[PDB]
Amino acid sequence: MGYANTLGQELYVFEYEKDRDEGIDFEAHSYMLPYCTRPQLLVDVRADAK
Amino acid sequence: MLTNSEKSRFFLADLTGEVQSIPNTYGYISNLGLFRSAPITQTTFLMDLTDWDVSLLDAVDRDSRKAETSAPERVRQISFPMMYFKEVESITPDEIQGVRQPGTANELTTEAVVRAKKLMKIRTKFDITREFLFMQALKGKVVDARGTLYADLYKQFDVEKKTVYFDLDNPNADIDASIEELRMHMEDEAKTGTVINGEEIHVVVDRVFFSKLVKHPKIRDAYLAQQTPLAWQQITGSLRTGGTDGVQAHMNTFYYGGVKFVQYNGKFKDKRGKVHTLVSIDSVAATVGVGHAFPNVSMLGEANNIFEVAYGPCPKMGYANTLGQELYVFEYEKDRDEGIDFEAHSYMLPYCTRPQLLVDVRADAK
Amino acid sequence: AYQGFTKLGNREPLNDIILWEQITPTGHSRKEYTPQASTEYRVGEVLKADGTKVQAGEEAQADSVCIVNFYADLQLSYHGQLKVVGIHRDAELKDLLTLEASVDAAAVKTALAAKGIDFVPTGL
Repeated sequence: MGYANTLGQELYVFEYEKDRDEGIDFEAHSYMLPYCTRPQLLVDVRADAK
Repeated sequence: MLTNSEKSRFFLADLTGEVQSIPNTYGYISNLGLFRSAPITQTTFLMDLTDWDVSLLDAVDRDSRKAETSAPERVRQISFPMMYFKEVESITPDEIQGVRQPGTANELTTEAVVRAKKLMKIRTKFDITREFLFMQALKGKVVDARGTLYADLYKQFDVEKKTVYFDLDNPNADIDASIEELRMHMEDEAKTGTVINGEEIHVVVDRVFFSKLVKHPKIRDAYLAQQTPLAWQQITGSLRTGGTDGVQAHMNTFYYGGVKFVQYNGKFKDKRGKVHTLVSIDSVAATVGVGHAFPNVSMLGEANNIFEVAYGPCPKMGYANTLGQELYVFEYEKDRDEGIDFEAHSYMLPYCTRPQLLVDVRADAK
Repeated sequence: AYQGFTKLGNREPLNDIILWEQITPTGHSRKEYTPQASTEYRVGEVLKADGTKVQAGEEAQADSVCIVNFYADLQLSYHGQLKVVGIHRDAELKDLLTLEASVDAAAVKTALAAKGIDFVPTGL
C-alpha cells in the first residue's frame, strides 16, 4: 500500500508480527529487467567448422 | 496541459478538464424538523396508554333513591423493535497503481481522494435511506425497502385510517366539503383533551393531483373573478414560491380555503432496479392523484410532540450502553499493509404516537 | 415486531366494584374458597358452591362473586394470600360481571338477587 507509486529499489525487505507474539515474518521483493540497447554488438563465437 | 493526440503518440493535444454528473437527492421532510431526536441506551422501548370515557346521565325517581356509576379506566402497554443498517467498503493499492486522475494529464490518483469520495458516497446513501424511512413512517406503516414490516401503528394502537375523496374529475364536485371533512376529522380524532385548531396541517400531493386541483373550473373562475394580489399571483404569476427540496429551489404551492398544498417530486431507486415514489399510496395506479396530510408541530406544541426518532447503540466494543448516535464510521488496516476497509452503522426507528391523525387524500371518487 | 405490533396485555381489574356491604368484625358477606387446580380467577367472576366457575345450563347454581385476582401457577393471589374470596350475601356491586361462554346473564342476576345482591347500572 505504501509503495504504490514510488521509485523502484534494488531490494525491498519487510517485517511483520504474527499476532499474540508467536513469531516474526520476513519478505523480499524485486521487480527488475536487464536489457541492451545495441543488440547488434552481441556476437556468438564457436570453435567448430561452419 | 498537453496529452497524446488521438491517432499519433508523437503529437500533443490540450486537455481542458472534466465535467461531472451527480445524482439527485431530495431530503425535503428531513429539513422540516418534524421528527425530534430521542436517543436511547437500549434495543427496545415501551409506552403506556390510558383511556376513559363519559356518557349522558339518566333521570331517576326521587323517592327510589337509585343512582348511576361510571366504569373505571383502562391501562395498556406496548413495545417496539428497531431497524439496523450496515455497509462496508475497502481501498486497495491496485486502485492507485498507475491510474490517471480523470481531470488531469499525467497526475496519479492518491489514497486521500478515494477516501474522501467513498466517504461522501456513504453519507449520501445514509441520507437517502433516512429520508425514505421518514416518509414511510409518515405514511403510517414502517417497512424496509426490501419490503419487511417492522411497525404497524394502526395495529399497535387500536385505530383505523381515514381516506378523503375529492372527485376533482367531476366539474360540479365541491372541494370545500372535502376540506371541511378533513378539518373535522383532525379536530375530533385527536382526543388530546384541549382546544385544537385543525387549520394547522401540511398537505403534500403529487404532480397529477396538483394539476387537477389547479385547473378545476370552480377554483379557476373563483380566483379569476377577484381583484387581489393573491388572485393575480396565482392565476397569471408563478406558483413556485415554496421552500427548497434537495433539487429545485422552490416547490409548487397553492392556496385555497385556508389550506396550503405543496407538490413533492421526491423519488428513489431500490438496488433491485425499481423506483420508489415517496408520495405514492400502496396499490394505487400512478395515474390517480394522491396526497398525504399530517398535523403541524404547533398544532399541539412541544409539550405534546407527536413525531419522534429513536437511536440505539453500536454493537461494537466500547458502546455497550452508550446513548447512541445517528451514524458511526470506523476504519481498520488490512493485514501486512494490504489496504484499508471502512464500516458505517446505524440503528433507528421513526414512529408516531397518534397515528389516527394521518389522513390520505385522493383525486378519484368512490 | 414479527407482525408489526406487540402487546403486553391489559391491567387486571382492580377491586372497586363494591359500593356497599355489611361491615362486621368478621366479614359477614364474604366467604373463602379453596382455589381449584389450574383455574385462573379474576375480579367480577361468578363461582359455584364448590369454588368452580359457572358454565352454561347451571346459572341457578351461582353462589358468589369473586373479589381477588388469583394466579394459578403460583397458587397465590396478587396480594400474597392463599385463598380465593367472594361475596355471597347482601351487597351492592357495580354491573361489571364476567361470564363464561353462552352463560345467560339474566338468569345469574336473578339467582344472585335472591341472596340480596343488587347491581348498580354503571355508566359508560
